[PDB]
Amino acid sequence: FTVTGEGLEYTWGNHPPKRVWAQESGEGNPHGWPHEVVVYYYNRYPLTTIIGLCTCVAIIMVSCVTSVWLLCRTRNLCITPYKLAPNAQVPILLALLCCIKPTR
Amino acid sequence: YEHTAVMPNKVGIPYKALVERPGYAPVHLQIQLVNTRIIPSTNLEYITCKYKTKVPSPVVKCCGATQCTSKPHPDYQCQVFSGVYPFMWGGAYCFCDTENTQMSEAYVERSEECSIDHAKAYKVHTGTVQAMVNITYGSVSWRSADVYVNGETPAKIGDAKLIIGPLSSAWSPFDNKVVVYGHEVYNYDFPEYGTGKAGSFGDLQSRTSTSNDLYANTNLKLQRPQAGIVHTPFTQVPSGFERWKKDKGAPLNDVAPFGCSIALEPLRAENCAVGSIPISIDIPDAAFTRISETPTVSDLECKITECTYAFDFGGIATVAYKSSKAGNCPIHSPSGVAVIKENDVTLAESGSFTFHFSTANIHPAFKLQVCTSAVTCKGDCKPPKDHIVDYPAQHTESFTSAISATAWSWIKVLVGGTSAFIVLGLIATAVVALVLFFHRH
Amino acid sequence: YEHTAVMPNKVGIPYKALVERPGYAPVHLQIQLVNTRIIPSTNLEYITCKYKTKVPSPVVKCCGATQCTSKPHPDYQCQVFSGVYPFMWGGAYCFCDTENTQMSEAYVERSEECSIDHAKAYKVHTGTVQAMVNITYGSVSWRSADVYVNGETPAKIGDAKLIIGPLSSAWSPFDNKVVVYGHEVYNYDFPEYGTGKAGSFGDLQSRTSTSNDLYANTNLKLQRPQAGIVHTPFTQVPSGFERWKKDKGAPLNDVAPFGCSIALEPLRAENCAVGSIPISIDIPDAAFTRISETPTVSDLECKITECTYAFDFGGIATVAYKSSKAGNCPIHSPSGVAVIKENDVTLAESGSFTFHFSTANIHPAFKLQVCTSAVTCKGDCKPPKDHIVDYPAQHTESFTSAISATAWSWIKVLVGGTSAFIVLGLIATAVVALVLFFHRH
Ligand SMILES: *[C@@H]1O[C@H](CO)[C@@H](O)[C@H](O)[C@H]1NC(C)=O
Ligand SMILES: *[C@@H]1O[C@H](CO)[C@@H](O)[C@H](O)[C@H]1NC(C)=O
Repeated sequence: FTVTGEGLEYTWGNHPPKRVWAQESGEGNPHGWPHEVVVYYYNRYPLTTIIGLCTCVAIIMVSCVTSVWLLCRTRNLCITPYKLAPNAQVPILLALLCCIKPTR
Repeated sequence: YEHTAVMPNKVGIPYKALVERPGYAPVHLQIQLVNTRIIPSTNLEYITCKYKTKVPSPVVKCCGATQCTSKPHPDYQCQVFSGVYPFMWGGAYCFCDTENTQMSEAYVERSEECSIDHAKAYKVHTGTVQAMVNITYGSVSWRSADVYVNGETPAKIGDAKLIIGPLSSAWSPFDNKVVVYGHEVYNYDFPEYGTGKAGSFGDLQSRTSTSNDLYANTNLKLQRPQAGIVHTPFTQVPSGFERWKKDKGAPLNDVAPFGCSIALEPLRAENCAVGSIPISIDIPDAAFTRISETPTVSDLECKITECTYAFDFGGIATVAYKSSKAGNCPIHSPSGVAVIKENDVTLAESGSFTFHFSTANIHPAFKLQVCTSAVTCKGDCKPPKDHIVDYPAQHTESFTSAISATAWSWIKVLVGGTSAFIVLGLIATAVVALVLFFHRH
Repeated sequence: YEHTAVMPNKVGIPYKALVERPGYAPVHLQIQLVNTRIIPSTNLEYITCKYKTKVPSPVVKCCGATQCTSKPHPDYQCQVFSGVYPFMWGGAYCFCDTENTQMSEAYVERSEECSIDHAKAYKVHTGTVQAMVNITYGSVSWRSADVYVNGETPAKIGDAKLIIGPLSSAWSPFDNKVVVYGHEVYNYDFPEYGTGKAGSFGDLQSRTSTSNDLYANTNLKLQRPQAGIVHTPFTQVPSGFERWKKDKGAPLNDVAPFGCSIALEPLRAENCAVGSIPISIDIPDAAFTRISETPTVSDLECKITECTYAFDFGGIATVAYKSSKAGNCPIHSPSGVAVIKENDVTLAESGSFTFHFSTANIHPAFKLQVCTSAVTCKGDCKPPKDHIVDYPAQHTESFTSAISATAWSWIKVLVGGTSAFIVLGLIATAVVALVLFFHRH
């Protein structure tokens, strides 16, 4: 019988009813390494950790993709003025940061 | 002095609060429910039981036929059968071969067990809710009284006045129609009186156990006697009450949610945890002491020696303590992080006392008051063991209870990294749009 | 057959219909509702009356001092007055100079007038609604029966099933707090048990008429017996019943809207003319008659002979009928424009009979069915010249009643003039839009 924190009352035959409560004592280490962290919370709250993990991978994915898109956009908007004008000097700071090939 | 609060509708566990009148020593009260009963207003629609199909001795007339007549009896049946020719002991009985007729009437009535066992059909309404409350405050010992849980009716518990109610939730375990049998109730949709359905629950419907009127639909056909013997053979649908007893549902005593037993004499729904109750208690002014007579505590620090977030009081902490004078002082933690088992603590001059508590947090950062002075206790709890436990939880869990100060650190670094990449991209757009849109001309 | 309808919850107005089950003569149905008994479920909370202060004999202990306990009594005082020299006839009653005791016990309890008068306070709930109804159908005479107003109750009125569906509106004159006094009720909130305000209403609060507990709260104070005369001088607020009688509000029955009168012993509001009632009357089939038996009526011509839109039936008209054979007809208008005084007309051949009717429209257009036939007749009515009268409104007014058929003409010609002028504009724009733009081209 799956006994939750709210408790379970079971009656067996003519015996008086017995109430049992399941204290939140799972496996896993709440501290320490990430794998033990995730297993402790999965045993504590299975559905919550699954949706939480899915949300967190989702939010890091969208943020990382949007960031790289923003960055590569800026990279283009940095090089293209110099790209188009091959005969100018490409400032060293721009050269190393919006990292650039030296054009002819 | 009037103090208001909200207390969870959970019977066993006491509810501790510290009513505080500025200028007086804060007096510590305790409110413990011991009964909370949902009493619905009910009326008896009818009662049902096994029937008895009594057969009057049939009348048999020789060389001639009687007729049937109707009498005001539950499920009365008459059927004159022709050419009976009965054969009693000591010879045949009725002279005339053919032209012999037997009346053979039956009728239905309450069995001799109705008075002992009988289902009772009830229609219930919203009704009232009342409870038995146990109060302590200051030096006054525990005093109990019965109160009506509604926002208006007060109760003079000892010398304090107490107003409890309403329940935050109007839930009751009972549907519109219920049936009580023995000592258990069932949420059955019983047939409205006078529409019994010949053998499922309503086949005998007597308004009261001793009511002369009676409704009965046992489908009492009356078969002819055969082979020249004297008897009244009938076929009849078996007792609806018996069928109901065999195919009885799970009783509401075993199926009701929130865990309340059903008691019977007023038809209570006893001790189930639904929502919370407001509390409005007027403490007598004579129970408040002046501050000057009570110790004032300063230069406090608390150090949680041990703590495991178990259901019982699995936390021991100590408090470094300096006072104004010796005496007895109450203690309390307002927040829901931890519940303190001790109520008052004796305090020397410049001692250090200990208290016990129960918490649900991995990291129980809670505030504790000792005679109008707060201390913050941080600690770091450790998992309990032994799984199933017989006693209820003494604390209330919150959503931010299981986060263990590395998981916090992880969601911190994750959101920080995510925001940092996003904001870096934003600043990148700013600088490119600055050097390029402007600052090339 | 079953006939369903709806009806004004009015008290003297008869409700007239014709049941029409095809192939039979129409049959005339009359329902009259003679009281409207809205019965609210109530619980007595507490009763109250004038207090009376019994001052038991004082204890005069001479030299020395007694002390007195708080014996449990409503609003009990007991105060020892030290330094008394009670000076009776034939000697002073004590041999000490000073250091004498005068105990001054006071105690308050219900007066004996509480037996005969008491403002008992209830708590109103939704309750049930029922009514006494009077039916008339066919040639059967009047048949009266009380009826629960709820769809779920057969209420067999004679030989027909009458189901009166739950009252359209659920309005009740009574709020949740009502206090009954004598022959009247008050829609007054009452400070309930133990919340007695100490002097306006709840000075005394007794749970029932003969209850041993009494929540007196009357602010009894005791004073020093002056100048050594034995007596227990007590000063306190006058009775709450006094001020409640003097500043008593208007009784509910004098304020209850919708002409709602109140009766007492069930605490019921009668004749309460709010909203409407559904009706479902299942008439016997035997009261009908085959259409082929029924007379033919033809070449009907009805003429209004004088009408005046009075409350009472202030219109007389004549119908010229030609007939097949002697027999009865019902005459009612299927529409609210008229109400016909005459239930049935039992009619010979080839003749011209007169019927009375009541209406408020100033050109009635009743379509009145004599013996499953039809005839429509109209004409002018004039103002009946009385101002205020005491007969309630027999007819129901609709908005399209007062327009005098010149004002109808006036608004018609006005609305036509606006619409036609705009249409003339629209035609002009189109014809210039094409003749002048596209044809020149
Ligand atoms: C109130 O609590 C005290 C102590 O827990 C107990 O002795 C007493 O029986 C309780 N009251 C009732 C009515 O059970
Ligand atoms: C029914 O209506 C008739 C109409 O005259 C009246 O005489 C009779 O009293 C009414 N029934 C009752 C019960 O009052």
